[PDB]
Amino acid sequence: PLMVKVLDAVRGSPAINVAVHVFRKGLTAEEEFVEGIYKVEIDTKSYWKALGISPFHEHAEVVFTANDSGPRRYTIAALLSPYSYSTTAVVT
Amino acid sequence: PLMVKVLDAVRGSPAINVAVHVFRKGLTAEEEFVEGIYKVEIDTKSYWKALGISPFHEHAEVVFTANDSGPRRYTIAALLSPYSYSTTAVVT
Amino acid sequence: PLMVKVLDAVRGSPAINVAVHVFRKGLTAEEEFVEGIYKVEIDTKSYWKALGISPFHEHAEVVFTANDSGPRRYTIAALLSPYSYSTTAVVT
Amino acid sequence: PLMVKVLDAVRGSPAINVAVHVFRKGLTAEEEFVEGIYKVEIDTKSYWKALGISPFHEHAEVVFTANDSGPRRYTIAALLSPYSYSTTAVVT
Amino acid sequence: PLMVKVLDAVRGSPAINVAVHVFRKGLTAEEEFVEGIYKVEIDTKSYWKALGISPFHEHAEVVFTANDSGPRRYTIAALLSPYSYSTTAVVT
Repeated sequence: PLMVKVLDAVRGSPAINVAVHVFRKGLTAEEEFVEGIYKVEIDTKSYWKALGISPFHEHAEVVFTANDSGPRRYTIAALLSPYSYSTTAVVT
Repeated sequence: PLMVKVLDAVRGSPAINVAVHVFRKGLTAEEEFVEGIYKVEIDTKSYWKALGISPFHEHAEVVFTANDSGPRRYTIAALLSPYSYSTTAVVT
Repeated sequence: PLMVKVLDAVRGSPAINVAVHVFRKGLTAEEEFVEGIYKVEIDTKSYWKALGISPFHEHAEVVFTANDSGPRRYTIAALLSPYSYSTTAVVT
Repeated sequence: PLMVKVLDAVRGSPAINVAVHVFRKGLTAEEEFVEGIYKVEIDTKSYWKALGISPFHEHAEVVFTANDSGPRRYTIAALLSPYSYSTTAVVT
Repeated sequence: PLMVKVLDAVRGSPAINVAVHVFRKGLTAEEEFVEGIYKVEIDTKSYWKALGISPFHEHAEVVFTANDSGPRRYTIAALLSPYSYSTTAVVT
């Protein structure tokens, strides 16, 4: 007998993030996984990935240049952070 | 007997994010997975992915230039953060 | 006997996001998955993907230029964050 | 016997988002999946995808230029965030 | 015996979004899927997709230019966020 109890009795206004998982039992291959339940990606860059089988096989001339240079601003308050009876403010 | 209880009794106005999962039992291949239940992607860039089988096989001349340079502004409050009896404000 | 209970008894005005999943048992191939139950994509860019079998096979001359440079502004409050008895405001 | 109960008894005006799933048992191929139950896509750009079998096979001259540079403004309050007994305002 | 109960007893004016799914058992091919139950697409752009079998096979000269640069403004309140006993306002 497998028995799981999470947050059986709750009272008084909480702020919660819950994730419960119960289990009982070519270039890239993956099998029966769980990925990115709570994931935050910001300013993620990928350039070349899995081009293919035998690319640029013979006599290839490649010039690769990656320029990542710009005025960018990211302002975040309370990222993945639950709060209660509090105050959050962003002033510019 | 498999028995799961989540948040059996609740009272008093909570703010919740719930995710419950129960289980019982070529270039890219994937099998019977679970992905991105709570996912936030911001400013995500991908340039070249899985072009194909045998690209640019012979005598290929490629000039690759990636410029990512611009005035961009992102302002976020309470990202994936539930709140209760609180105050959230963004002032510019 | 498989038995799942989520939020059996609730009272007092909560704000909830619920996701319950129960289970019992060429370039890209995928099988019997679950994807993007709660997904937020903002400013997502993809340029070249899965062009095909044998592209640019012989004597290909390619000039690739990617310019991503512009005045853009994103303002968001309470992204994927349920709230109760609170205050949310965006002032510009 | 498979038995699932979600939100058995509810009282007092909640604000909820519910998603319940129960299960019992060439370039791109997909099989018996579930995708994008709650998905929000904003400013999503795709340029080249699945052009076909053997494109630009011989003696192809391609000039590719992507300019994404313009004054754009996105203002959102309470994205995928249910609220109750609260206040939401966007003032410009 | 498969038995599913969602929101058995409800009282007191809630605001809900419900999605219940129960199951028991060439370039692109798809099979017996479920897609986009609650999907919001804003400012989505696609340029070239599935052109066909063997396009631009021989001696093709292509100039591709994509300009996305204009004054555009999007203002949204309560996107996919049910509310109750609250106040929502957009003032410009």
